[PDB]
Amino acid sequence: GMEINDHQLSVAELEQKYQTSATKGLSASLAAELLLRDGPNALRPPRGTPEYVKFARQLAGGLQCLMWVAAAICLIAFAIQASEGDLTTDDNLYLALALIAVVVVTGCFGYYQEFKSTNIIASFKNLVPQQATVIRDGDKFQINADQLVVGDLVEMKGGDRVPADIRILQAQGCKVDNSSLTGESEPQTRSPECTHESPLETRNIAFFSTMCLEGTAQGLVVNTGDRTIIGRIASLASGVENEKTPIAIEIEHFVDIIAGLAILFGATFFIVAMCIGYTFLRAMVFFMAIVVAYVPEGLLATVTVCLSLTAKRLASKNCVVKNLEAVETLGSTSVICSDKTGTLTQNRMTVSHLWFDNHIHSADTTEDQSGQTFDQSSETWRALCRVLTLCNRAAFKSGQDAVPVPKRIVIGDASETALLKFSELTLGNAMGYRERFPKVCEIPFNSTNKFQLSIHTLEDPRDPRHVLVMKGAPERVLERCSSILIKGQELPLDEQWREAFQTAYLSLGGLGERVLGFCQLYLSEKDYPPGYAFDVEAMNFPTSGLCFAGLVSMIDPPRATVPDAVLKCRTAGIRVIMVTGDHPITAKAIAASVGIISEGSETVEDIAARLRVPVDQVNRKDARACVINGMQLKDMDPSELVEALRTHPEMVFARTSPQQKLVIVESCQRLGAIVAVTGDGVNDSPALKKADIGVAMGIAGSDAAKNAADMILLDDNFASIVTGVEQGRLIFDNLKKSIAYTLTKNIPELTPYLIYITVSVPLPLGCITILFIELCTDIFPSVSLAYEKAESDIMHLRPRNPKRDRLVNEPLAAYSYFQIGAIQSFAGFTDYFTAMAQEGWFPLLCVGLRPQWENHHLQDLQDSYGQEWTFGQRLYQQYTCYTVFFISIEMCQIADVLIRKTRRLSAFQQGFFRNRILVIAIVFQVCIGCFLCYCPGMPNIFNFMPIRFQWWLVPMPFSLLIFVYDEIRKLGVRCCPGSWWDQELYY
Amino acid sequence: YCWNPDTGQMLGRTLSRWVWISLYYVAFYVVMSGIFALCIYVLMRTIDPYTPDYQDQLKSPGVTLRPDVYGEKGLDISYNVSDSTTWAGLAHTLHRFLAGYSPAAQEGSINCTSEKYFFQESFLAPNHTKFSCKFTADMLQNCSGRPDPTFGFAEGKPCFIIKMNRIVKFLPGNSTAPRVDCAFLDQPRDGPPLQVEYFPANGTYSLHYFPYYGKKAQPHYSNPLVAAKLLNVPRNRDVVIVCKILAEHVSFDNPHDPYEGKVEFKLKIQK
Ligand SMILES: CC(C)CCC[C@@H](C)[C@H]1CC[C@H]2[C@@H]3CC=C4C[C@@H](O)CC[C@]4(C)[C@H]3CC[C@]12C
Ligand SMILES: *[C@@H]1O[C@H](CO)[C@@H](O)[C@H](O)[C@H]1NC(C)=O
Ligand SMILES: *[C@@H]1O[C@H](CO)[C@@H](O)[C@H](O)[C@H]1NC(C)=O
Ligand SMILES: [K+]
Ligand SMILES: [K+]
Ligand SMILES: [K+]
Ligand SMILES: [Mg+2]
Repeated sequence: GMEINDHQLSVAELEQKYQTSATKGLSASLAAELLLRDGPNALRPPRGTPEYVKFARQLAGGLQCLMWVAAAICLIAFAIQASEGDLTTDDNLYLALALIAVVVVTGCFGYYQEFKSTNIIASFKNLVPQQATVIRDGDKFQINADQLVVGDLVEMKGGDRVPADIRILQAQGCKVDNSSLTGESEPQTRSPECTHESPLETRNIAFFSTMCLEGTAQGLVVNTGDRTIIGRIASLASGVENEKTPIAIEIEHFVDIIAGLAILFGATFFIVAMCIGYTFLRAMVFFMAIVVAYVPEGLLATVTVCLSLTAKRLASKNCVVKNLEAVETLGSTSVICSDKTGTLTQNRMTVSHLWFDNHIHSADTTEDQSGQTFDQSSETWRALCRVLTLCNRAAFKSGQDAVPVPKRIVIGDASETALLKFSELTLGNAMGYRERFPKVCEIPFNSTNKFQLSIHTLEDPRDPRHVLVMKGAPERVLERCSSILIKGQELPLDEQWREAFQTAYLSLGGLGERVLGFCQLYLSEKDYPPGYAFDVEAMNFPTSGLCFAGLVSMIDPPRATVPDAVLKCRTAGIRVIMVTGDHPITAKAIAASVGIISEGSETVEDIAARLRVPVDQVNRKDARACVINGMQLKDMDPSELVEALRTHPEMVFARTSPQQKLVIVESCQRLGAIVAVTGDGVNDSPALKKADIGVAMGIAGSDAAKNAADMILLDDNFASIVTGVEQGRLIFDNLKKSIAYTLTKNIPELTPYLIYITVSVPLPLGCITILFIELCTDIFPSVSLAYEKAESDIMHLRPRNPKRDRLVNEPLAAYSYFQIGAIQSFAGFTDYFTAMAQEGWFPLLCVGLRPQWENHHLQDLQDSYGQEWTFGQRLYQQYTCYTVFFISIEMCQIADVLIRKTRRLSAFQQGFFRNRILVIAIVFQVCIGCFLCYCPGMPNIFNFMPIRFQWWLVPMPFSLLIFVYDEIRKLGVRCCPGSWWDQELYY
Repeated sequence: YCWNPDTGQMLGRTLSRWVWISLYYVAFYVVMSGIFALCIYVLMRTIDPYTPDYQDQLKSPGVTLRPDVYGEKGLDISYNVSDSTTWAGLAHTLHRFLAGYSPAAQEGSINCTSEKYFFQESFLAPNHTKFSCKFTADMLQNCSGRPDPTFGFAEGKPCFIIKMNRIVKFLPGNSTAPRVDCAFLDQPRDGPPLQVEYFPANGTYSLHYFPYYGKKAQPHYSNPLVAAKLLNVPRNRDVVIVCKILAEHVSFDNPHDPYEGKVEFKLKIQK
């Protein structure tokens, strides 16, 4: 079922399977029957839901389904009192359009968090060829790709990309680029032979969008459109369950807590309201006023704004997000699955070791040449360097003198590419040293030869000799060598040297690297004059008994900042997994090189050999590490996969289908994981989508990855991931300090209306001045905590448990609401009663006064000095309790923001003004509060009165209180982490 | 979604923790309640009994008229001079209003014949308070229920009662006793000015009624009244009559406060 099995079948079983011919192609008719059976050969573009219906849910939710009903209580309270002629209650038209403005701006504060939103299947139609070259009715012509059908007989040639999933029948020196399948850009030969059980390995299958590099081929289309291998890759990319992000679930958690809490409070006092005697057309205008008081309107704002002041900080260190939800995901991530090629690596074949002086010297594999150089004073070495430099046909292009040797562009294959660059580093110039020794002859690397060979005259005028240089497949370089350089001498090749060489070329062969022999020989002037008639195809020169000069080996080396980055993340408790398509034995070596595997860790295939015991006998548990190939995984249950992921802590997967990357990534997510994925290639996209954060490499990234990723490291500096963890743990711990500041004030916003409903005292805090506390004065101070530095060394902490530790947990809410908010309500009501008592109305008088207070028809209400008070003289003072409770709150939202600086330290033992942005928010909190208070026009427009200076002082012991109540608590958990003071009153 | 059962085993923790936390939280809660009450007890220990600290919403007093039959957006007094059971709901609301103004409900006050600020600084009256000055029914003379216990209402020239809003220590001035003067707001181009006649003479309020020293210092003190005998208002027309108080320390130019020194009332005298 869709399993490409056509590589196994014969030529005869094929014209039966597609009713076709082997040299004629299909019949012109049948090429349409299949097209009108299977549709065209292209990629079905999956539209998401439209661009405006993702504005439609952004206006719904737990805080958004309430602020629709309170603007529907405000336009059914500007509607039952405007048909009756009551122009005075445009306090509910001013209160309907400002709440729907809180619906849509907060709706714009959740939609403008999608920067790109680019279609992923945008970049799957750009790796594809426009036209093919087919045969039908035995005539060769040129056709559109989207006209190829299952059974079409196509011709490939190098330079064009492959136009279908095509089983090859004949092919002449044909090679492809299967990075898009393996992530590996090393040519893969193809042939009519069925060289594997899997069609992903065998050579008689060529895949849609694979760039055919060199040669020709003819074969039959076997899969089409989305049925091709690269098409299956696209179906998993777009077609991923868009699970909410970590913070999204946490956002929706406390929304559901507050959405439940706002519906208890207001709707047990609607039962109270009708049952202590208000009518229904009053009792419905208490829920509305309670919910505006309890719900923090501009909370959702302060959240997303905070996320931006991280994202910018991320961008400035060249890490750009694509939606704000990602900016935190790293700090909550437990597991990182990474591609190897051009993710941790440089995807650039480069030199690593060179066997000479019967000992393996370690070369310097870094993109900036930082690390450990090797032994270059050996006279036996400076010959080995003379052979590889000369015997090299690659070349730098003109005009790259300001380019780093690694990042230069070289003509030829990656082998000579590596050596040439290495030659440009140890030597000053690799090209000039090849011209002082001009070349007279050559044989390039052939395959009947299975080596390379060239012969040159010398730079020395006094030396007239001829020097032969050669390189080839290490074993074959030995059996045409009879002498050897050890430390400066030359020695015969006994059976003790033909054993110490077959040691090293198999030693580094366990590090999984390309190995190359090297050898030389100086042709004497007595049988080869300094102008001698060298004739190549005649083959008069000896081509044996040459002086071996030393192996060299090369590998796909890691990036400069990767092995330190990896160590930092496991030091943050994070488990790291290699997930690659590369061959197993390069992978394992790379994993220990970057530090996915730690010094001393063993496979079951490392143990069994040190004990000399077969592998089935090994106890699995013993192994610190394990390695699993593409076949093995497919042979596994997932039941066996978890037992494995459990059993061995350091894991390496390799030769993996892009299909299988995802499996692993979600097979972790099922165990409750927050999963990051870093990647660069077309193989990587589906596990970049499904990952709770996907990261792609900015430069070396293939587009399909980049358009699937949520984060983009522009500079590929992988150690950026560590900075994003730091700022995702920081933002996580810096969001719950801001929320508590925003949430504690919701209690002194609420308690007035409750009292005002029951005790029938005047309204202490009006819905207008509440909306200014929430939507202005305490916006800046709420956000300024996004600039707190950690209290514990955050990178030594394990990553949080994503079930247990939450953003708004039950203890934080209760402490801000019930305790801090109580003191904030007990300053606010201490100020409400001094302003009432110093201006005419004593305490008991307030009880039951509201009905006489809120009366247009009574312009004479005699107070507690008998003084008669007009309705405007009374409502002017109702504004002087709007504006005196309001400032009792603002005085407690300074001591708040200073005890929302620290969760474990004292503000004493770190400091008070260490955050400089915080102390700039406080002076704005204060000075928008005086602007509203004192500015002319404020009493009538915004309902704000120029209060007396003693009414700022009344809530000041209450603020000095709030600070030191939290102070004693912060020390209290320090000196005793165990006892009841820690386990119940911490947040 | 399946089935969503409750969380009865959600005693979030154990019944010893909940007695532990609860008696903590209320130990917090009541401590504050006694600190908050300690404050309002210190608050009601700084206050002064006869004089308010600040009158921040009492610069110019309000002014209020009787009979008070309201409609939407203002005072409206639209009756029937002939028909007698639609001015008996305005004639009785002026009477029962004055049922605390008679010489017997004025048994507490003393006659002031000073006609200047009634300045008192120590307490001589029955039960240690300051003295007041009478205001009686008959002083509105023809608009007091005698000789007119329908208050000019049958004769198309009724008698409203303009009532000031007394204020503690409030000095309106002492060069003159401040008067009433009720006239149209829109002077009609074909009609005449609202010719009107006040009780007692000039429509003033005597200077011996002030200063007010609280409802504790002059307990039985009564506001002085006036009664404008409105003559002109033509029959079957809707006019607007503004009843101001002109004075030294009084204004009537507050566009947010329509009952501050002036009281605007629609009036219709049908036939
Ligand atoms: C002061 C008087 C009048 C009210 C007392 C009501 C009691 C039953 C209320 C008031 C405060 C409430 C507590 C406030 C905070 C928390 C912490 C939270 O993690 C669980 C619920 C819990 C523990 C609440 C339980 C019920 C509670 C104790
Ligand atoms: C106080 O004096 C008044 C005199 O007006 C008297 O009527 C009243 O009964 C007295 N009350 C007390 C408690 O002495
Ligand atoms: C008015 O009052 C002042 C009090 O400051 C007083 O000195 C003055 O004599 C009075 N003048 C008149 C005309 O009553
Ligand atoms: K609010
Ligand atoms: K690539
Ligand atoms: K994702
Ligand atoms: Mg790659």
